[PDB]
Amino acid sequence: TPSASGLTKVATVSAASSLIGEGFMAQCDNPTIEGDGPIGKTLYVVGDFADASWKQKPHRAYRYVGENTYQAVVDEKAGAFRMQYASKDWSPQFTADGLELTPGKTASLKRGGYGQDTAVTLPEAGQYVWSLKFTDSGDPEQIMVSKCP
Repeated sequence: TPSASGLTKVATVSAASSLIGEGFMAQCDNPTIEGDGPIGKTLYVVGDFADASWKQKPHRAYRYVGENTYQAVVDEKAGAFRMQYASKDWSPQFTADGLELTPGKTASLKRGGYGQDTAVTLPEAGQYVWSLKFTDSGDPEQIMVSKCP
């Protein structure tokens, strides 16, 4: 349990008069501070099924989660869609061999830019957030993704 000792007002950096605020946290987006994530590393995801747009915005091409975790918001079509993750300099990629990811399911983090595509059954179009934690020594690796309406 988080409990509540004596915290109510949030500390503001430098200065920012905030009289009104929107429930941004309700969009399923946790605070991503500078942590121990993969620095100097960019991730590229390409979807192919109904659209095949292969779009990857730079502003969200690589988000650092302050907790040895990686996050990247992606927008794809609805109803059976396959996607793959890979870098430009043949760096650590993602390959879901016979994984078949589902809304709110964890995916196996493998390697190789020529494996099996991950198909997700989502009858609703939109962008989902991929949250995954990576090991420090380079042994264990798990991925998790869910859809937020």
